[PDB]
Amino acid sequence: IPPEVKFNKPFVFLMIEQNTKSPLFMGKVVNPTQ
Amino acid sequence: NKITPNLAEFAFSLYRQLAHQNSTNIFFSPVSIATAFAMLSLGTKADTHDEILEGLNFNLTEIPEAQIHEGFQELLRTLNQPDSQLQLTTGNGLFLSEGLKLVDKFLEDVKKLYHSEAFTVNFGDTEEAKKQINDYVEKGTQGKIVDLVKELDRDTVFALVNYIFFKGKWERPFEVKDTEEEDFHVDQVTTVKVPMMKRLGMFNIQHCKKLSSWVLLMKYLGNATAIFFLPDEGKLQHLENELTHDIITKFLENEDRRSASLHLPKLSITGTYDLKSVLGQLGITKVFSNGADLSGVTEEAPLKLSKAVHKAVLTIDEKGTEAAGAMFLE
Amino acid sequence: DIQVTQTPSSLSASLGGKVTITCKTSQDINKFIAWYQHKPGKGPRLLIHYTSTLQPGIPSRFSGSGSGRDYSFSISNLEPEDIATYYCLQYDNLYTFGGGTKLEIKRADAAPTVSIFPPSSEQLTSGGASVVCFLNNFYPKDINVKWKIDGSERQNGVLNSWTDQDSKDSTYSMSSTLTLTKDEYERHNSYTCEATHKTSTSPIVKSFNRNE
Amino acid sequence: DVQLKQSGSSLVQPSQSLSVTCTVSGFSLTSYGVHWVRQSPGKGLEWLGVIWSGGGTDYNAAFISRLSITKDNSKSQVFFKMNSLQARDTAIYYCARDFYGNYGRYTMNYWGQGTSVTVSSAKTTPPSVYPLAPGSAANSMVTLGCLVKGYFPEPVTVTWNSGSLSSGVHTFPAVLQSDLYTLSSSVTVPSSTWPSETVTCNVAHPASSTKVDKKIVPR
Repeated sequence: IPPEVKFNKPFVFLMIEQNTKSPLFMGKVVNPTQ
Repeated sequence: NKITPNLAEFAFSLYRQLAHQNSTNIFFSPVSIATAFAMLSLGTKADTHDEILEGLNFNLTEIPEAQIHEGFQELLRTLNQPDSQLQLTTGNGLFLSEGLKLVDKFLEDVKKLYHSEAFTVNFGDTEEAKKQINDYVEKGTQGKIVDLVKELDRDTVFALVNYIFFKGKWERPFEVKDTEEEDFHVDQVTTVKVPMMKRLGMFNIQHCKKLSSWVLLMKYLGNATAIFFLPDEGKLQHLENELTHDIITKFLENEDRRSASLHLPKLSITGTYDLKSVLGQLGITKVFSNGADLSGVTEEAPLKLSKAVHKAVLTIDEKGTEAAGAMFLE
Repeated sequence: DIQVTQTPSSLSASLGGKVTITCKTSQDINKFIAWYQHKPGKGPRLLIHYTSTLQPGIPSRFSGSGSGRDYSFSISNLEPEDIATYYCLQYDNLYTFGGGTKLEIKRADAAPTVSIFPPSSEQLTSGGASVVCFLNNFYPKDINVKWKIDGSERQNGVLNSWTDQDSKDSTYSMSSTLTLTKDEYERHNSYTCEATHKTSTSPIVKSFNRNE
Repeated sequence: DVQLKQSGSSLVQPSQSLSVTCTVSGFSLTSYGVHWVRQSPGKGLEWLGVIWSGGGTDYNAAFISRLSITKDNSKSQVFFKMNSLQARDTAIYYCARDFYGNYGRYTMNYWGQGTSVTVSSAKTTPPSVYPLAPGSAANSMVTLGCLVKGYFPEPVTVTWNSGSLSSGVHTFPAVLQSDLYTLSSSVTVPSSTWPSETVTCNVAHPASSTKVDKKIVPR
């Protein structure tokens, strides 16, 4: 049985451009109802 | 790039400043903020200059200034390079008061190294000056950041603006018909219903002992990837404390995938940041003071920065991600 | 459909002097006029938009003014790097360039050095005959060249070409070629090119005889 | 990082069509309009048309039946097409981009590098090179020349003694003669130097892979 991976609590994320590996954007989600 | 490690550490330094402020959704562009200040540093001298670049996590003894600016030149050119499956654009604009006695070297440097456009603006006609700056940003962000500047002093001497725009499609997108309302745990006792995208598939997902987190790599069509960090119970602070550029590179090198049932919320996030005080806590202070040395911009009269405003907007849905950022210095 | 009349179409200006170009439109363009500098082998360079607004980095030598249908553009303290062709552009209702103003340097008058050349023997074996006249290093650019054969003037078959203003001494040069058939050429004896130029009331005359 | 890059320079046969591509970067075609402009030999700049960010077009009224501008936003390409070309359509064709010109109006800036277009049915043809020496009977200086006749396409290059005679040279713009090009070049040297020392014009025509050396001999 495949695991359930739920992004249903606060989490962090980064968006990376592949050639430069640079961090285009960074964020934290504490509440998606914004 | 010889500056990508520094940009990542600046991302984490600035993130940690923003996370130390109650709890709110955070979203910003490290590249947009850093590019605007690195470009501004060309017009600064002495302590004013060194503080800016050091506040971007450069050691000027280890990487000379000329290498820093060439780093941004190549970075920007690469971000803008032709690409059919991913939309990604970034630009810098310099808006100069008529009859500001501009130092020519500064104009030549920002055009060459930061690819800056340059415009003559009459800030005394405030509605028309704001319209031009907001037009630059609205066209750069393809309609995502509208009316960035609401109030603009009629005695303004110059403004410096960076924008970045990103629109990607997921390599493996979600199906709208599988999105359902599910609980989001805003804390240990409170939940709200949110639209949760769902797919059972083959995902690049790993558990990290240094981070005490699950790590998901979601690839876009073309040359970009999103990385999501899901902290273990009670470990969100630990995750934030341990992020480093070396740790991120290690995850990007792993190409393995495994079956998992993924639940990922749709997101729509907007925020406006006054960065003056947090950049101050990263050491960037003289440029906002009466002692600021911007004599590389003009030698006619003393000049300082009074505002550093960043806006960034994010949409994540079943097809992909659209994001934009703007950095406004005045 | 908006028409734009730019004047003058050519201008000789002194180094350090002032030049003024005007643009008149066929209707009110509400100050949406821009001015461009164009050098050979380069892209047009935006100097001014909205009548009088200089771009960053444009020298204070340049200025523009006007409203309604009447606009002007000026270069003060003319420098060698300003020698170019200049264009106005109305952008109020679609887009219309003025006809251009080619700017050249004023210098002292100079008589041409005139040289005449018979057709080569090589060319004659192809059945044609070109007589060539060089008129070199003169100023100003206005000049008339006449070809005479056994006394009478010939206009058919003459091709002229002028150099741009000389980078060494700011003079002009000109080549005039009279092309005839071999049979035509060998039917006459005396060939003359006559140069008329303001530097002398009398033309400069160079000739040869085919049988001498 | 705003760039407009054009496709290579073309030879078009008379009555046939011209196609030019402008590839852009550093901005999106959904945000800015792209113009097309030509400059004919000895004439001024002439606006031809524009394709707006939204995909609409406007054209110079004198060309409405001849012109087409389209684009592909996702490839960042703009496509210019003109039909029924004649000799008088020989010109350099440019693309250019909208540039903020106040109160919602835009002028042109950020020019492409230009595409030289020649309209002609001529075939590549090597030149004839003819020496110009003064007549048998004719001071301090002496002028010699070379006549470079009947070649296609442009350009030819002329030097004198392999570029050693730099001062004293005039090479004149080519003119059309019998649907082919002709130019001339003069060199002026001290009469103590010629004919006592050799003077040679060197002509190169890259399109036909030809070089010709022609020593100027007294008549």
